[PDB]
Amino acid sequence: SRSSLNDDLLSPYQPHAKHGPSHSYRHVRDSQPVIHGNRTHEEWPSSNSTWMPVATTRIFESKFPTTSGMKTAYGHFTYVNNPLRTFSVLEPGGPGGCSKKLTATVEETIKHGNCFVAQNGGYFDMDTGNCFGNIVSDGKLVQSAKGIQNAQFGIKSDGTLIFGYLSEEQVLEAENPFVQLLSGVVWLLRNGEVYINQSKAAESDKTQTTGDFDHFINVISARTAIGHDREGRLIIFHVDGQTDDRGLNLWELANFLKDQGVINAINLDGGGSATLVINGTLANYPSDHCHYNPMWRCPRSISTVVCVHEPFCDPP
Amino acid sequence: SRSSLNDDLLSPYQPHAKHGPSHSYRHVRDSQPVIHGNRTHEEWPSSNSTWMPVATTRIFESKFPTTSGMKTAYGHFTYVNNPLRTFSVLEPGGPGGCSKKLTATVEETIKHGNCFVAQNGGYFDMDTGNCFGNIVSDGKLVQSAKGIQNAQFGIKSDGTLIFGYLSEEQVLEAENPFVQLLSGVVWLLRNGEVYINQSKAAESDKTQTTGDFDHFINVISARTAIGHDREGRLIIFHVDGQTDDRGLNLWELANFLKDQGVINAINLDGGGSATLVINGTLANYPSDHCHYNPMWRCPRSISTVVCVHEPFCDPP
Ligand SMILES: *[C@@H]1O[C@H](CO[C@@H]2O[C@@H](C)[C@@H](O)[C@@H](O)[C@@H]2O)[C@@H](O[C@@H]2O[C@H](CO)[C@@H](O)[C@H](O)[C@H]2NC(C)=O)[C@H](O)[C@H]1NC(C)=O
Ligand SMILES: *[C@@H]1O[C@H](CO[C@@H]2O[C@@H](C)[C@@H](O)[C@@H](O)[C@@H]2O)[C@@H](O[C@@H]2O[C@H](CO)[C@@H](O)[C@H](O)[C@H]2NC(C)=O)[C@H](O)[C@H]1NC(C)=O
Ligand SMILES: *[C@@H]1O[C@H](CO)[C@@H](O[C@@H]2O[C@H](CO)[C@@H](O)[C@H](O)[C@H]2NC(C)=O)[C@H](O)[C@H]1NC(C)=O
Ligand SMILES: *[C@@H]1O[C@H](CO)[C@@H](O[C@@H]2O[C@H](CO)[C@@H](O)[C@H](O)[C@H]2NC(C)=O)[C@H](O)[C@H]1NC(C)=O
Ligand SMILES: *[C@@H]1O[C@H](CO)[C@@H](O)[C@H](O)[C@H]1NC(C)=O
Ligand SMILES: *[C@@H]1O[C@H](CO)[C@@H](O)[C@H](O)[C@H]1NC(C)=O
Ligand SMILES: [K+]
Ligand SMILES: [K+]
Ligand SMILES: [K+]
Ligand SMILES: [K+]
Ligand SMILES: [K+]
Ligand SMILES: [K+]
Ligand SMILES: [K+]
Ligand SMILES: [K+]
Ligand SMILES: [K+]
Ligand SMILES: [K+]
Ligand SMILES: [K+]
Ligand SMILES: [K+]
Ligand SMILES: [K+]
Ligand SMILES: [K+]
Ligand SMILES: [K+]
Ligand SMILES: [K+]
Ligand SMILES: [K+]
Ligand SMILES: [K+]
Ligand SMILES: [K+]
Ligand SMILES: [K+]
Ligand SMILES: [K+]
Ligand SMILES: [K+]
Repeated sequence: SRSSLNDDLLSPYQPHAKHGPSHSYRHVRDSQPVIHGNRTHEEWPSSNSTWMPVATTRIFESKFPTTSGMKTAYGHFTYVNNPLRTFSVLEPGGPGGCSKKLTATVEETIKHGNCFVAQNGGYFDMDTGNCFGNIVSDGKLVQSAKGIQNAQFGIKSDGTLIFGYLSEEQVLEAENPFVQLLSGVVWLLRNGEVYINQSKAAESDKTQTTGDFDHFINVISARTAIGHDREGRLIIFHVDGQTDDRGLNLWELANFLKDQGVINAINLDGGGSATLVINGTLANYPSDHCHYNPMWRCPRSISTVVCVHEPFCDPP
Repeated sequence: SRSSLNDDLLSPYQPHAKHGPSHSYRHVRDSQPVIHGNRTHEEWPSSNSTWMPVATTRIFESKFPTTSGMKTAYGHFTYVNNPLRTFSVLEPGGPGGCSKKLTATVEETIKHGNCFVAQNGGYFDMDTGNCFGNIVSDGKLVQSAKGIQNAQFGIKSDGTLIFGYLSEEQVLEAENPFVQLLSGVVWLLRNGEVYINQSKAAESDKTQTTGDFDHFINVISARTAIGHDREGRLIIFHVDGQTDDRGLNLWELANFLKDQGVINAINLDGGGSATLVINGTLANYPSDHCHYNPMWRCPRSISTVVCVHEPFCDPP
């Protein structure tokens, strides 16, 4: 059930199946900056504010300097209050989706879920539909990365925001467990600092050529990100573009989020996967072309989804 | 109740109050190309197809040639079937709005109207909120231009699409009367041909300097347009931008619609007024900045609205 032609492909690794670095979690800890010691992640309390509304979306059309003048980037910031109760990680098509290797547009996945805001989530194998990385959907472990080291984001049972690199046992921890968790590629910001260089060492093997991953970081394209600010509010970011023509690169994206006050953030699936569905209707410009017409752009059939909804078992 | 700062102002005439040319309808007929004789308008039957859905929206991110390389324009085409029964022209805030000189975002105006698709409509005085040009809202004459000559679009009682320059009596005709009618500025396409040069002669006085109006045509900015194709389907177009930075000019916009098969079309309010609300949620990038923050973009409080809705007194 392809909806788009998947022609704006921004792939970090080649081939698509060999996703993530093969080196050990030990090596991530060993090769990260000494200032961090043996902490491969960062924690922050999620906001408990019950103010209305849950999510506030803000539009931007901002200029960025290039060697050939300036460039404009269209996108949105979404600020989420009470992410413990309002933020969820959904499988494609509904519960049990990743095990069937389903791909579905964000519109299709949240069909009945009543998601105020929703964007595409983590990475996936384009040919097979296989989900990539750790996935915890509303308290239930969907799958595990078996120790593969990419940037992670999750919410704990007590409402603690987790960003960074997690070992397998940290993911499968039974005490204060993850209630929401997904995996991206590249740790954008760590404790208010740009963390691109450090992500190269952590999420790409030294045996391989520093070519395919560097292109993933330096090329401009559509991007999505998820982070947080001082107030414990979730940041669900997306910037429209077209790989090697429009958008931002992870260096620009990192500084953009940092300038706006994001402490920690990770890069989620970008390119033609970038999708923003506000209150049921698509609200951004996807970069894939439609299955049916060669000049009309369509959203992509993606994997997991990040959804913001009403609190659960609380106001009513 | 300003929602935006009205800082992306694309004004055709100066001052805003002296809207439209002062010359006579006689002069429009006299100074138009002889090939058209004494016909100052064009007619086309509206489609009677009851196929589902009523409106189909299509995204584009298209390149346009500039002297300094290429430029990209984000926007939407909306194709409307059965416009006689599904297309309406709404006053700001609801019936009786233009007489009170109300301005309201498209979201606010269609609050309960259940409009599948909706865009900003005609022009208005920014300082006073006064509506400009002829306005017929669901069969009821709201106001008249008193013979002021700008590009017009309307639907007749029998379903005939009217595009072009109308004299006052043509507007107030009691036999086969207008059921929907609004006024823009600049006739983009006339019978499948670019009609910009001809609009200069018709919609700007020769006494005035050819400076303020030429800038309105040659500057690039956000634009909205309404036209039709061979099949009698309505075209509701919009292209995001920022005056003198992003978007298209009426020359580019005319050829863009012509290349896509639009026979007749007129230019409606552009700049920061450009707004597209799909199924209740804003689906484009407005160019005005928000009243509350200096870097977030907000939609504008505009005047009339073009709404696409379900057929009236027909399926149920
Ligand atoms: C992670 O490291 C901390 C800090 O200790 C580091 O290691 C030392 C060699 C020294 O160089 C410090 O400056 C480093 O920052 C460990 O903290 C402790 O480990 C020792 C174990 O003998 C214990 O005496 C302390 O109480 C520990 N403190 C805490 C808070 O745990 C920590 O054990 C290391 N964690 C893991 C999982 O290895
Ligand atoms: C609008 O013009 C048409 C066409 O006539 C034009 O005028 C002539 C002088 C000649 O140069 C034609 O080639 C032009 O195109 C008018 O058509 C007619 O008018 C005369 C009136 O004496 C009549 O004999 C014809 O039957 C008319 N035909 C039609 C279809 O009306 C027409 O009257 C003009 N309309 C208006 C409102 O002035
Ligand atoms: C999605 O639609 C809902 C409508 O149910 C919006 O809800 C409200 O927003 C207004 C103003 O923004 C508030 O006054 C209400 O209190 C909100 N209601 C609820 C239940 O939250 C909601 O804002 C929309 N979401 C987005 C992102 O636009
Ligand atoms: C606005 O939302 C409505 C939901 O009620 C959409 O309705 C349908 O679209 C699907 C597929 O596009 C069709 O299978 C249905 O028959 C449509 N239903 C109706 C009542 O028209 C509608 O398409 C949406 N409009 C836009 C512009 O996105
Ligand atoms: C950091 O990244 C820059 C890219 O601008 C590179 O030139 C530099 O060598 C990197 N430094 C380290 C220590 O990785
Ligand atoms: C038509 O418009 C062009 C603008 O490119 C102008 O140069 C030309 O003089 C115009 N011709 C007429 C007859 O108005
Ligand atoms: K599928
Ligand atoms: K593309
Ligand atoms: K270290
Ligand atoms: K560091
Ligand atoms: K909101
Ligand atoms: K906003
Ligand atoms: K991908
Ligand atoms: K491993
Ligand atoms: K390589
Ligand atoms: K930097
Ligand atoms: K802040
Ligand atoms: K107002
Ligand atoms: K502006
Ligand atoms: K003539
Ligand atoms: K002509
Ligand atoms: K549709
Ligand atoms: K589409
Ligand atoms: K205006
Ligand atoms: K007059
Ligand atoms: K002038
Ligand atoms: K031309
Ligand atoms: K056609």
